[PDB]
Order: sequence, then C-alpha cells, then structure tokens
Amino acid sequence: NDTIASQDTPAKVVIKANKLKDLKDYVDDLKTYNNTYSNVVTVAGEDRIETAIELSSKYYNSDDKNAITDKAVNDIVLVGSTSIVDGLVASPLASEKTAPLLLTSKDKLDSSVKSEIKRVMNLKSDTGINTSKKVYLAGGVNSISKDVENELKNMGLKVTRLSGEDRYETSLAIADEIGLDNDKAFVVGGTGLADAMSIAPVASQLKDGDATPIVVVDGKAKEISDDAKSFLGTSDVDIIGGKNSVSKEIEESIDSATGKTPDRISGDDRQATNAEVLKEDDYFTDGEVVNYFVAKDGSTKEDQLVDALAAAPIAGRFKESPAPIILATDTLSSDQNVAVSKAVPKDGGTNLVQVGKGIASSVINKMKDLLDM
Amino acid sequence: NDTIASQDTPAKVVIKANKLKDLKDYVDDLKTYNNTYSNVVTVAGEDRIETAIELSSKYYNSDDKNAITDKAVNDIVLVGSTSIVDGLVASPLASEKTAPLLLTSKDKLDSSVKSEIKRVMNLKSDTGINTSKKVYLAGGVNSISKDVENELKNMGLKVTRLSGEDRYETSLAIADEIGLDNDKAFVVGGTGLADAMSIAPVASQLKDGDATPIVVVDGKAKEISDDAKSFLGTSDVDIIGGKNSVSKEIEESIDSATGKTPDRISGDDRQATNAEVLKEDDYFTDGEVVNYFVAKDGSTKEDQLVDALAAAPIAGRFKESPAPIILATDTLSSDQNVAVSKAVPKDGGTNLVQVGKGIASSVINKMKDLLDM
Amino acid sequence: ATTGTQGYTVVKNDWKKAVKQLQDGLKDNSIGKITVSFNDGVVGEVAPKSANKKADRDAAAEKLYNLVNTQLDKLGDGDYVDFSVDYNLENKIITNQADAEAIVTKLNSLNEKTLIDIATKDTFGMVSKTQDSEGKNVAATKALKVKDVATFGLKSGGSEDTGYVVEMKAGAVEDKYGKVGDSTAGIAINLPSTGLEYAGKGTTIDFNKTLKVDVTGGSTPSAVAVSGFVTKDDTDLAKSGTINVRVINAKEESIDIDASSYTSAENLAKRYVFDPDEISEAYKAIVALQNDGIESNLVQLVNGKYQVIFYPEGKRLE
Amino acid sequence: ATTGTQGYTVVKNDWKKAVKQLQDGLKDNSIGKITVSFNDGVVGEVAPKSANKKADRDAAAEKLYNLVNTQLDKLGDGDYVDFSVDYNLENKIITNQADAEAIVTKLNSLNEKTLIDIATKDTFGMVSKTQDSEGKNVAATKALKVKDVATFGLKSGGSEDTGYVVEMKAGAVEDKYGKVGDSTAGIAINLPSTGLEYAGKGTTIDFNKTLKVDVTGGSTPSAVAVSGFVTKDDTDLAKSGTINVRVINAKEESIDIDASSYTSAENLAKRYVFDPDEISEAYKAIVALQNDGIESNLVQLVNGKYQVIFYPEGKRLE
Repeated sequence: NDTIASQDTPAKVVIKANKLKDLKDYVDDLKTYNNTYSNVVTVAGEDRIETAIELSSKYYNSDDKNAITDKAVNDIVLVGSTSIVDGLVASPLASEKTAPLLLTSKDKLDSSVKSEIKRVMNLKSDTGINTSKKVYLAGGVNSISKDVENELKNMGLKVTRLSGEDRYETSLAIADEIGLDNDKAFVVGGTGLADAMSIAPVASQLKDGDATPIVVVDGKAKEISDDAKSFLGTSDVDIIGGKNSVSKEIEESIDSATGKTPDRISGDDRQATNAEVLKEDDYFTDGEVVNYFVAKDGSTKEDQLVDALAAAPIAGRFKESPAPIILATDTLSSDQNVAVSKAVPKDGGTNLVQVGKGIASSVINKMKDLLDM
Repeated sequence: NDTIASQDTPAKVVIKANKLKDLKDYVDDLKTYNNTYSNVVTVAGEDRIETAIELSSKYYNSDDKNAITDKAVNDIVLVGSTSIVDGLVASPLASEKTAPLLLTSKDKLDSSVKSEIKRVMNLKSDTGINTSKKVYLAGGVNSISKDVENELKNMGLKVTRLSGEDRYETSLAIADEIGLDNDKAFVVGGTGLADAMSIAPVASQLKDGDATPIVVVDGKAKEISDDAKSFLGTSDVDIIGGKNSVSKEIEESIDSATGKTPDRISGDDRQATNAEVLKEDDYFTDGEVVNYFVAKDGSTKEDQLVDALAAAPIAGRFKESPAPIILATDTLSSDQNVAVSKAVPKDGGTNLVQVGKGIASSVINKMKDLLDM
Repeated sequence: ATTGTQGYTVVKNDWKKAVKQLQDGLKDNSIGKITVSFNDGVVGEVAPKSANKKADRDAAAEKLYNLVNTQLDKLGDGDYVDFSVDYNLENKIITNQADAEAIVTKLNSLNEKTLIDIATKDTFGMVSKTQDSEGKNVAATKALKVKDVATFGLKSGGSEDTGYVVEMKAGAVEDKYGKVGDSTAGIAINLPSTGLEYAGKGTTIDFNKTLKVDVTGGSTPSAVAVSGFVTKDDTDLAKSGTINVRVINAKEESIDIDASSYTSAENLAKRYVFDPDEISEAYKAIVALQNDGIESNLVQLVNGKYQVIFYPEGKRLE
Repeated sequence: ATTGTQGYTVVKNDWKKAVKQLQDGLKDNSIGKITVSFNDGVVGEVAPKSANKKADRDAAAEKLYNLVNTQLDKLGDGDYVDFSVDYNLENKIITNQADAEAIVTKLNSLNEKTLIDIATKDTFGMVSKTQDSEGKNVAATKALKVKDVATFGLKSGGSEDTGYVVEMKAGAVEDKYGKVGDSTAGIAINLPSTGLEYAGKGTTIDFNKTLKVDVTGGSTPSAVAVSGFVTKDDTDLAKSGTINVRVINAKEESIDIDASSYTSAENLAKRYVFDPDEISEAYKAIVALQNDGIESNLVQLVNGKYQVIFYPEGKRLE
C-alpha cells in the first residue's frame, strides 16, 4: 500500500487528496514540470569561429546523444569564416565524410580551430598520420589563404582543396567529392545563400548511407555548365529558391540535361523558402519532425549564415529523425510558424538547438511555443 | 479511344502531349482551377441590420446548401443593433429554435427587418396566427424599445422578451429558454463579448438534437448569482475567456454549485480565445473542420461583434461539420493562424463565409492561404 | 527488502511508531517472524519460540526494538533498515484486554447502523414473520440494524497467552424481507455462520464488506444474506504471507492538496527531480481509477484520502 | 413515496435528468415497474409488458415522461411527483451498442491489473505447473493479471431486445500458487464460475470485488479463488428492492465546505430551520465512518467528497 523507496532519496513525498480529480491534476502538473525543466540547448561562442568549434565539440568525436559520431574523425571540412559563398554546399560533404564543418580566419589558422582539429581527429606525436587523415578546404585562396592550408599540411595531414574559379565550380568540386549514387541531387542559385542553408540539413540526410549533393548554378545564365550537366548525368534534381535565385532558363536547362523533370522548393523570401523545405514530404514527414535547429537568416548580414552551414550536417544526421534549420535573426515569419505547426506531431517537439548569438529571444520563445516546450 | 460527348457541349477539348508528365500536370492544374473557382462567399449589407437580414435570407427559409432551415420559420430572435451585450447568448437559442437572429434599431422597427420577419415567418391576412408564431426579443427596453415590441405585436405575433436588469439576468432568461438537457452548459464573463462570440458557434452545435446554453456571469464578483446556480444545477460547465473576463473566484463558485469541475477555454486576448475555441476537441476535431466563418473582432468598436452573433447559429448547424467564427477586423493573430493550420485537414477547407463589410482584405487572403483556397 | 517492491517506506522520524506496530504485531501474533536487514545484509531474525506463550512474543518484540533502535535512531544518509515480516493475520489474537475491548467498542459503535429499512407499499424492506387476516405481508416493527444480527464482546477462556478474541454471535430474527400488501411470503434473512471471530486478526474490519446485505432475485427477490467479519489487511496484501517494511533517512513531505498551503506541483518539481516512470505509473493508475472503476495498489484510499508515494532521485540544481 | 424513506429527491430544475435516469432505468431493464404519484395520490403505473422486448421498454419510458412532464415542468409550491421504482440492478442490460462497448472497454482497461505477483523465496505468488528436476517449485513466466482468467466483449446473442451485455468467459491457467524453491506442489487457482454477465447491472462494476483474489491460509495457503463480476449499486441501496424518486419545488443549495464562500453552518442555521433528527442521524453515521471506516446510506463518498442531504422545514424569521 506504498512502494519500497531508494536509500539515497532526500524525501518521502506522500500526495493525498479527498478528490481523486484534484490528485490527478496535481500529479499531472508534477509530471509536466518535472519533464519541462529539462530540454532546450544553445550552441554558441563569442565568435562565429567559436560557434563552429562548439558545434564540432558537441557533435563530432563526442558522447552526446545527438552526436554525428562518437569516435575520432578522419576528415575535416574547413570553411573561410567570412566566405559563406565558397563553403555554401559543404554541409552534405561534412555529413557523408563524418566530418565537422569548421570556420577559420582567411590569413591565420585560429589557435582555437587548430586545437579542435587536433582534438576531433586525435593527432599525436607517438602515433602515425596515415594517408586516411584528410582536411577538405571548401573554397579558394580568397576564402582560406595558402598560409592556412600550409599550416594544416605542416601538422602532417593530407589537405585537399575543393575549389574553383567561382562559387559554381567550387560547388561542383564539393558535390563531386559527395556521391550522387541514389540518382538524386539538389540545385541552388549563386546568391541563394539562405536557400542553400535551408536545404543543407536535407542534403545532409544520409539515405541508404550516402548524402545528397548540392550544386550551385549560375541562376541568371541561359544554361548550366557542362561540368554541372556531366555531374548531374541522368539524376532527379530538386531546385531550391525562386526565379530571382535560379531563373526559369536554368530549370529548363537541368530538365534537358538529365532527361527528368526537376522539382522546385521556394518562396517570396528566404524565411518562406525555409518554411517550404520543411513542408516538403521527401525531406520531412508530417507529424514526425521532433528535432529542430535555429540559426540567423542573414537579413542583417549575409555572412552570418555560417552558423547554419556548420549546423546543417548535424541536423541531417541528428538521432533517427532528421532536423531542419529554421532561419531567423530578429523574427519568425508567419510561414515558418505555420510550417512548424504542421510538421510537429500533436504531442510537440523533443529537441531545439539554437546555433549562434544575436538570435532575438522572441524567436526562441516562439519556437518553444510551436513545439510545446 | 474517345468518349461520346454531350450534345450541348460548346467544344471538343483534345489535350495532347508528347510527354505523359506534362499531360498529367496540365490535367492536374485543370482539375485544380476547375474545382477552386467556387466557395468563398461574402454575406454583408450597407448596415449591420442589413448583414443580419442577408444572413437570415441566406440561412433561414432558404434553399441554400448550408441553410439552417428550408421552410418558413415559427421563431425569430431579435437583438438591438447597438446592444451586443443584451443579445450576447442568443445564438444557441436561434440555433435550437431554428430561428434567424435579426438586428433592429431601438426605437423604430426597420422596414427591411419588418419585411424579413414577414418573409421568414410567412405572415399573411388569409391565414390564422396560431399560438406557435413567436418573436423572442433578446434584451431589455434600452436595447429593443417597447415601441418596437408593440409594432411586432400589432402585426399579430406572440412576442416574448428574454431580458433582465443586466447582461447576466438577460443571459439566464435566454439560457432558460434554451434548456439544459445534456447535463452541459457554457459560461462567459460580462465583458467577454468576443468570447461569447467565439463560443456561440459551438453552443449553437446541436448535440443529440439540443443546443447547449451560454450563461453570462459577473466575472469580477465573489460568487455567481443564485439564479445561475439554480439553472446550472448539477451540470458540466465550460468557461470561455481568461481571468480578466471570468476570475478564478467565479470558476470555484461554479465548481461549488454544480459539484463538477468546470473546463476553461482561454488566451491572453480575444483573438487567442477564439483560436482556443477552434483548438478544443469537444467543439471541433483536428483535421476535420472544413467550414469557416469570419467576422470583425470588436477591437475598433465592441458593438461590431453583432455580425458574429447573427452568424454563429448558422455556423453551429452548417452542413454536418460545424464551423467556427474567426474574429478579425484588420488582422489575424499568430494564434488564429496556427489554430486554423492544425484544424484544417492537409487537403484544406471547403467553405469560407465572410460576415460584414469592414473586414480587411489581408484577413480574407490569409484565411484562403491557411485553408488552401 | 528490494527497492520498488510492494511494501511500506517509513521515514526516520516515525521509526518508533512503525517499530511499535511490528512489536504490537509480534505481541498479538499477527507476525510469526521478522527477518531484519541492515542496509542490504540480513542481521537477525525475530520470532517467538512458541506462539502460544505471551512472554516469548514480548521477548521477540523487545529483541526487535533492541536490535534496531540505534540503527534506526542513528540512521545516517544513505542507510536503511528492512524488515521482512512473515505474518498470518488469521493467528492474530488480541493479547491486551484493553485492546480487545477497544475493538468490541469499534464493533459496538456500528450497532445502530441500519442494514435494511422497513418495507412499504411502494418499497421492498423488512416485513413480519406471519401474514395478516387477508393473506398479505404487514410491515415489521423496526428496521434491520447490526444490533439485531449479531452481538459483540471478548471470547471466554481468554488470557494474555492464548489471547482475548473478539467474538460475534449471530442473533435471531423472526422478521423477513418483502413489500407491504404483497401476498408472496417474506424471505428468510440468512445470518452469519462464518467469520465469527476477530482479534484485530492482523487486519482491520472492512465495514464496507462486513455485516453487509446481499439481495438476490430482483423484481421477485428470492434470497437475502448477511456477511460476518470480512477484513481488509493492515496492508493491501493477502490475509497471510510476507510484508516488506523499510525505514530510510529521508524527511517526510506530506502534500495535502485539500490544504490552504502546500507545495505546488511546480515548486515540488523545482526542488526535486522525480523518476518519470514513478510519476506516469501513478498517473495511469489514477486515470484508470477515475475514468473506469479500476482500483490499483499504486493509488489507495487511506484515512479517507487517495494517496500516491514518491521517492525523488535527488534535489534539482540551482 | 413516503417522506424520510431512502430514495432520490430531485429538485425541479433537474427533473429532466432525473426522469432521464428513470427512463434509462426502464430502457436498460434496471427498473421492472414505476408507480407514479401526483402529490400523495397514485395516478399511473409504468411497466414494460415484456422486459425481453425493446419497444415495450421504450413505450414505458415515453409514457413515464409524458405522464410527469407537465406536472414536473409546472410544479407549484408544495407540489411533488413520486416514483416508486421496483428495480433489480441484476437485470439491467446495455441498450446501445456504443454504451455496451464503453463498458467492455471499462473492463478491458483492467486487463493489465496484476492480481497475483510472481513468487519469490520470501513471498508467495505464481509458480509453474511442473516442478524442476530436483522436485522444487520454479517461478512462473508472467504475473497473474486480469487478461489471464477472463476475456471480455458483448454477448454473441446481444441485440437491443436482449441487450448488449458484456460477457466474461473464464480462461484457463496452467500456472499454480506457491513459493520458489519449495517442495510442496502449487495450489490450483479457481476461476470465475458465477457473475459471468454484466449488463451494466443497475450498478457499476466494483473493481475492489470484481476479478479479485481470495487466498485462504497465506504462509500455509490451502485455496485460491478469483471472483467474476461483483457490482456496486450506483446508489448505496441494495441490488434488488425498490427506491423512491421524488421531485419537489425546491431550489438546490450545494454546500461545499471546501468552497471559498458557502453558507457557514451559523448563517445556514440563520437562513433555515432544520429537523434535529435529520442532523443527529447524519452526524452519528459520520462519527462512525470517521473513527472506524463504517459506511452508511446517510453519508456517502460521491465525486471525491463525503455528502449528506438535508431538507429544512422552512426559512428562519427576521
């Protein structure tokens, strides 16, 4: 008529009531407050570089429940902290290679970043650095200088740079390194920074083991490049962004090359496009999206989207239910509000990860409301 | 390899395509534009009086698909056009009695209203006025004057006035006429005009034949009236509105009287409370509410909620899927946006009824977006 | 004995009262054996050498107290005392003449309680043994009360050794069951032929089940019976078996929701972390009990109140 | 009905729901006959011609309403309507297939309630049919729950005429009752042979008494039994008999002592004059219930609150 309690318990809580309904309500509130005092994490540093390091330390070579990998890594994906344009499609690479996406100053490898590289790859004096330890520099010399590449080579690591003359060839270098083994690919426009960040988590979803590649194409050109065409071969393509990011001309160009009709996920702005990525059934199932990430949108400054770039691989591999990234600095859009409302089950969300500083509190509060947190 | 066409057809449309996918898409768009061109109706006149008449002519003694009754009526519910307070709980009365809820000027029965009364009840010189032709005046003399009551009596109609010294006694007079036969009742605060309008459609839902009564209680009093206590007896009560409309003191008062724990449906404002009425499972099922009404919220002027009053009986009986009333003059709240998103099926809404003139276009456009119309 | 099992958890401050109940239990013979454990290890057995002798039961109770009094009174953080109590509530006697009379008074305080009302032309009830001159049932003089079905008092031959035993003796009733003005003959009231002895027999008289009427047959009743002593155990556990009691070094937080000031479920959550399964299992048993009529060992009616028991993991950070 | 007898006293505002309970009672066959009286004089009898036929039970319910609806709806000061209700909760059936399934689910929500736990060396419980190679009892695979012992569902021959009747079918259990490591063979568990039908029997299933285990002997057990459906009256009044319903032209004064403002017993005395015996009999039944756990029809647990009913003589002067 009682249970036998643990010896370490600080108290014997006996909750009594004349009315079983008043007991029910007290025990129900107790259940709620007990569970509610536990689940909403921020991952941010004073710098964008520190935010990426915080992400790497939490999700790669980490025992965290939602870590992408628990062992030391063999691959790093490095991106210029200022150059969002160059590293834009690097998220699915980081996902498939089981690699943190780190940010570095252009001229000098940051000591914080050097320390995280040695930590996450487990580089040591008494142990051999075999030909499998690799660092991918996603960008050209104007994003990650030669000085930084040499400093990584100097520690004894294989350093491959995935780059080209522009954002487009740079994206293919990165997309080529990624598979294209599931007969599927993503396409984004040159200025579609927020759009690439909206789809990055999805691309980063491994489907039968492989990530899906993202290719940046000249959105105002008459045709996509022969390299883009060759890479895409005869695969299904999903275009992310409106006509101002990837023109009608480019959609047709992809159709003609692949022989398959490409899909289009887009809105009137970046927050709307982000909402649409969530609404898309191939990427997320209705009433089955419990895990969520939030990052700045780039409205205040475009380069501030690096937080989403670094978070996207993680969101794609998160637990057994991939997470989207909601793009929002000062405010959530009405479309994002509706999208999350239809994506989340009737029961609410189970993980909310804020990435970076300067995201206004209203945004997080609103996300918590929609997810019943 | 062709079908035999109707003789009255204006054309033979042969839709051809080299790619079966382009045909599929054309036939799919054709299906969509064909089906979508039809169900978004406005019901409004130059006055609030005319809006109520428009509602009566469309839903009572009418061949309309969502009409409450198709035959001549035996009961009218009349309300002072300015006095929303007096006729506040009259919607479920109008629903259960199968009666239009009309508005009248206080001093002179409006000619348009007189004409609608004769029309909807089918009053004539060659026919006997048996003891069943009735007009319920929901309100005291400062809402519907004696002059107007006598003008209805002069026609040869039985005129019963459901009134008291205030909104509270007036509400019980109305609730008593409805009858509490399902062991269930609704309660709203004296200043909870918008709240009474939010629940009016629900109360107006006939459940096992009967509407559910709404009672107005002094929300800042220490206890509800002996009349309210007596009327409520031993029934289940659902309180609509926050603590600023119906204090915690009054909730306890109802509990103590009925012996049953009352429910509370409420938000931080009127639009939130409206959203909550839609979210409540007893009143509407998630993914099964296809029919919707829209009316002003009363933010600009409280008396403008008479449109919702006159619309609520209709919304409650609408087809076999009851409709809510979304309260919005210039803008929909974020809560209303979310509520409709979760209420409507993935496939969208099937009927949208705008009630009155001064509802901004943004509101209607937003409702159409949320309902995929 | 084992964390999470069915049994009692006494806090340190109430160790004396709990041990007194076990002592009283040894003295009244409810308890045949108490295996005592300090923390996880067994340290002693308390059992009267011969149950029929008073001195042996008192010796067992004194040994029990002597064994556990420092261990309980000086119980440190993380320490506990477990009692595995072999009982047989059926061997309970009432070994104090004062306690036996306290139970006889408990039973005598029921004497005026009506079991069956007098019959009327409208309602079935108590009627007379013989019909009137017209062959119809006539109402009985008085209602059927508990004073009419059985008398109480301690049994003869009692002593502290063998025990005093409160005893029921079925009375006699000439009155029957029927409607007034009805021609069908009144039904005989079946009196208690079993469950006639109660020594506080390691259990408490369940008055909801004891001395209760059972009408059989409906629109035409055919049989009426009255139960003797039907008990409910000091515990929810069966009339005989083994119970686990555990004393712990924890403070008792009595949370009465009917109170003016109690710890809100919010502040309770803020001060301690609770096992989610302990909460949800208790909640599910409450829901089942509320929506359906289903009773459970997790939720129990104790001293006119529904109770749940929680042993939080620890205090919350900050 | 007769003033002071056991039965329900409905106030005028609730006449419809009370009459609905009598109509439901006629429809569900709880009620075999209702003798109706306007004030003190009998005016009509309502009784289904054949309880076996639905139409006859509905006809009885319609006639009941038609007879009393104007008398009740227009009831003046000093007027009342009495219903003498010959009932038999044992004959009550579920007339709606939705309500029958609602009772089957009430029973199915018990399927996971453990009746007997798995045995241990310390505690008696469920053991296997056959002993190990050394002749000792080995623990059973699963605990004995309600899903083991009986299955539920509406009867095969159910209809609106006969009623949908949730029916229990006794199962089969190969497992027995004992201690683990013991040489004595396990005791056979007696399954329900009576109370196999539950028609919503003018009662609600008593889950403390329904599908409950009765071990006889404990530490040395000799028999184990499991009861079938054992109901409790929705009113504390007997499973068969007659109850009085009376509607009166009075206002309902709900006095909740836990309320913020309620009539203080002083101001209640100041507003009305009460029958002294009505108070003292209720008080005696309360004292007995408080001190000993003694239940009475005068004081009852209804919706998590103990309640008493008073009908004052009239208002007080001044």
